Amino acid sequence: MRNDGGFLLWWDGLRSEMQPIHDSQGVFAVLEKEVRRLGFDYYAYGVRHTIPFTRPKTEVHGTYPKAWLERYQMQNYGAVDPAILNGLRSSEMVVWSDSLFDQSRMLWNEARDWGLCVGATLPIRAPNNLLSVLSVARDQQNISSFEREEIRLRLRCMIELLTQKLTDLEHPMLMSNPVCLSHREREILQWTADGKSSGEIAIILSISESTVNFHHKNIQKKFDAPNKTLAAAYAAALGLI
Amino acid sequence: NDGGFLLWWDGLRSEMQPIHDSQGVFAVLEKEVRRLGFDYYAYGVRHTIPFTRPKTEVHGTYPKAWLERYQMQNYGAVDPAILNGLRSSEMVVWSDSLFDQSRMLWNEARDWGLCVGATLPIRAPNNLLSVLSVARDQQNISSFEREEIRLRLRCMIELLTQKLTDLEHPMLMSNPVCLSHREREILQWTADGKSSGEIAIILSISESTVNFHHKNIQKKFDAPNKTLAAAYAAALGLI
Amino acid sequence: MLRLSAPGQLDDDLCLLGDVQVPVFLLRLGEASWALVEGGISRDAELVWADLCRWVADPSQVHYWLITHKHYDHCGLLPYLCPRLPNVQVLASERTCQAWKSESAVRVVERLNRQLLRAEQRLPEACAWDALPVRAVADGEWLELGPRHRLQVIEAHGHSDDHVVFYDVRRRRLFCGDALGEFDEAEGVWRPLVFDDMEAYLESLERLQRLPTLLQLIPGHGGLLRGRLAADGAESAYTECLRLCRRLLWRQSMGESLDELSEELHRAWGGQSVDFLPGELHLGSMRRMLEILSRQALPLD
Amino acid sequence: QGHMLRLSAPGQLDDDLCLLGDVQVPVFLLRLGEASWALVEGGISRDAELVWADLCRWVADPSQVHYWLITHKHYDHCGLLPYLCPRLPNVQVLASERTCQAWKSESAVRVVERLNRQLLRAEQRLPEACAWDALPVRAVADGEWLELGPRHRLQVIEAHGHSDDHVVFYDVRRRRLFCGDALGEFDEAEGVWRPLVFDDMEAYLESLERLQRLPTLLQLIPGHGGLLRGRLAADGAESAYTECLRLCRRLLWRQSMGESLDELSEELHRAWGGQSVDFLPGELHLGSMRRMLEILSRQALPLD
Ligand SMILES: CCCC(=O)N[C@H]1CCOC1=O
Ligand SMILES: CCCC(=O)N[C@H]1CCOC1=O
Ligand SMILES: [Fe+3]
Ligand SMILES: [Fe+3]
Ligand SMILES: [Fe+3]
Ligand SMILES: [Fe+3]
Repeated sequence: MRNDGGFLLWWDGLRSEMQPIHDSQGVFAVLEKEVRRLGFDYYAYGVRHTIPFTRPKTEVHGTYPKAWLERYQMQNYGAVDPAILNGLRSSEMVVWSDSLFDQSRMLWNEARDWGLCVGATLPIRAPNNLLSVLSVARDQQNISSFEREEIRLRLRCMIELLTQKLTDLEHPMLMSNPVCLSHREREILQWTADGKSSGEIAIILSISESTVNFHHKNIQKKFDAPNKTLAAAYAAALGLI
Repeated sequence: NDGGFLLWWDGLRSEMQPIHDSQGVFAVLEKEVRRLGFDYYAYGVRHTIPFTRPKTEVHGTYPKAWLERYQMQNYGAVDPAILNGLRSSEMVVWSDSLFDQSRMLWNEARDWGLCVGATLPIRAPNNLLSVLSVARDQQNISSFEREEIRLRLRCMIELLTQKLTDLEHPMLMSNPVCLSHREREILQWTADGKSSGEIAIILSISESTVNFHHKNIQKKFDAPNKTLAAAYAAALGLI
Repeated sequence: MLRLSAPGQLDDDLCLLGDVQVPVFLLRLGEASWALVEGGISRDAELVWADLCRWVADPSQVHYWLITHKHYDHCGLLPYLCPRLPNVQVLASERTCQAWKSESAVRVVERLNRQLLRAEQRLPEACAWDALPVRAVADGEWLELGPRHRLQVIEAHGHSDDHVVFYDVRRRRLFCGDALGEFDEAEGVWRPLVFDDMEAYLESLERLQRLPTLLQLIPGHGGLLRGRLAADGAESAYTECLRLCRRLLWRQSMGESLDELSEELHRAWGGQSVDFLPGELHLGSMRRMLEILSRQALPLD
Repeated sequence: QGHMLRLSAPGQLDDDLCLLGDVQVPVFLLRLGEASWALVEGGISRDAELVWADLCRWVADPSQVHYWLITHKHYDHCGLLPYLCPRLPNVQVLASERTCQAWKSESAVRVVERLNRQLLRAEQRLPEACAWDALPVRAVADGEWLELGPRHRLQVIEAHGHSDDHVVFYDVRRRRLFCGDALGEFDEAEGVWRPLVFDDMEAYLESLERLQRLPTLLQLIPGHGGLLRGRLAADGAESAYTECLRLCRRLLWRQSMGESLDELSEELHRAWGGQSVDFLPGELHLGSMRRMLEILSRQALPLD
């Protein structure tokens, strides 16, 4: 590499610098280096899962003050944090602003107290329907528009490559829930999630109904589910069917 | 002072925001595609349901006969360039190895001159799979242009999906279903494995009311049971 | 090397005809189809037709002639060679054609071209200006010149009120004329040539930065540039234009006149364009550029 | 005050800032309070008796000089310390740990002493001097806040590149930046920056990058030439970056034609050396040109 001569040079340098990395800590380290190269003090990377639908998991990892992470998870501010929730509705970057936080005033006041006075947040959706988010923050300088665009671009590149490398390294934060379905079980679940009954699946797949119900039992066992509704819903949410 | 690419980005944004009709958006897309050096482009939207026969709508500038053939043989189902987006967000350069599983599609596309090309996937904020392809006939993709392209295509598909959603295009539209907070919360609980009685207990209402709400939801989804309703709601990002 | 500079074939498809100072460019669209770019001067027709003979077997297969703008060093061959390529469509911006239609502009161009002949050279045949095979083109118009030549036109006002440039998208090759300036052969940087409007000049350089990364950059003087020089050509031209702006404004803040820097710039630069530009006109053009800059430059506090 | 864009005259420069000595190698004086003062830049040795005189016009007591900020180790920015610190009992010299330890390395102090001793006026009589390792020094770090005075809170910023120890001082209240040679030598005749890369070009450019990010500057004070103001000081860092890359391109082009480093060194000397004849022997200026050209040829990005 990340250098000066052109943006494409920085892109290729970042790629080559990140290719040999076999440890997630070093990946985050390169990310932090480039973030500070951009001009901000702290950064953060958040993963919002789709389930449980009532209380969806929102994991976070970054370089905000650890006391702020204590408070953030203690009061579970991550549930209704506008910077993250924007990604459910837009592919655009979000620059932190008072108007944005009119809904969650306590979180914004506490973040300002911890120095997170200026910042921005970029969301993206992984190909497995996860909501990944990359936030940057500093204390004293507001974001101008030209820097807004510069950031938007560089952060997009960085979060894309980061999610790619973290999927390649099978990080626990992104692993969500490791579940593998067999071809037979996956197609049976595809048919069930389309509304077909056990007997209709038995007819279609040219197998017995006892076999189909035993496959349902196995599938429920994998999802730790009590019935087929939970299994089908979580599979649809996780992109397994 | 931070890259001449920013000039192109801001120019594209300024050119595409004042447009209030999708025709002009696609026209600007073709403008930039041809400016890069390719002949044709395409934009595809793969929906998540039906899981067995997923909808794959398309709009672009390939020969109309080739699209007729494409939909006739439902190539949208097992098109590798599209299916890459289900498991990866990285760009795909067209190559024989990519099409070894669907050789007929690749052979016919080559017959149509679509000999060189690439396809970039992205996930809309509504669990839809959008994809942007570019293609030419005679010149293979060089390396530095490979990366430059990749970046430009990423930017363009991002802004295109944004502007088309803002323009409420039918290709991006999905099955229109609206749930109230109460019924949506009931479905959230059901899709989490709760039974009728457990939901009635939690929401402090009767079980007859909960089963009547289940009937309402299935009636809207044209569903035979609650499994289909829950699965389609999860797939559509409604819960 | 890093700079190509010689008459003849540039790459697998193109040729540079005539003088590298006032060169013409030849596109081989197909087996039996050719096109031209830049109108050059009258002083080089005697070199044109001949050196052309080495590459083209039949002159009748020239179908297009592209002109960047109306300056004498990029247009003065219409009387010389146009009559003998009957199936040729000159393609030019409305400004350029209308200038060709005016008597005063053609008189200026004819005088400036006459100022460059040799005491032995005799003038070949000539034709009229309003009788040219002209066709108006527009900004962004796509020229399907050949099966492997799809070039787009881009309006690059600034150096003049009509300058336009051509981008081959397939080879990422940009013919820019003077919109970027005069390439310094000794130092490797750009010399601004703002002779009409500075804001239009800078905005044109911007719009050109929006193109894909360039592999080949072809101005009106010097030849062809490859590698980094072609990539950041517009960026560097913009930077050097602003550098000259700053120099002029600083010198003016110390109580110095435009004449000072005009004479200095003549001394330091005119040596490059002595073969195709009377020195007095070089000084006058330096002064014109400095006046435009002093008029449109951003002040200081 | 003044309408001008560059203040280059000994005397008062601002409500709290004065320039002392020769404008070529100035020493800047800050009034922290009624009886508290601070110095910036170390200047050259032969100006000792001059600076002192000027200093005494402003400060009624030398004991009120409490701090002395130094940018880097080069001879032309710390030659006054050994001669004038004995007269400033209450002074703390503030410099980077690399600079502070340089004042301990026999060889570096010998180089400093030789180069400063070579710039005397015929029969100049140096005043007594104290040891370099005896100076009242307190090392500083990157990003430290120096609580000089109630209305003087200056931040330290690492500006490596020009040297392996260069640092700069940002008075954030007044958006004032003492930048030393981190941007280079200002061309008084043309209004542009002359790159002064004498250690590492990557670090030089990265430091100029980081400095571009500071709040818009109102006062830009390099080690030579005085004080810049207005738009000239606002975009100083970006302009230095641009001029450095311009010289890079020029060097690379001249090499693509088959030139040597020393040809362009001679050219750059003939074009620039005239400004620093009073405080820099010509041979050392030519050597610095050759060294910067070496570093640029090594670390510049080729053209292929
Ligand atoms: C996952 C990203 C969340 C994030 O950046 N939150 C910021 C917003 C303001 O205070 C915070 O903690
Ligand atoms: C949705 C777009 C998919 C696409 O353009 N695929 C390409 C691969 C080769 O022939 C095609 O049709
Ligand atoms: Fe011209
Ligand atoms: Fe010209
Ligand atoms: Fe120095
Ligand atoms: Fe110095």
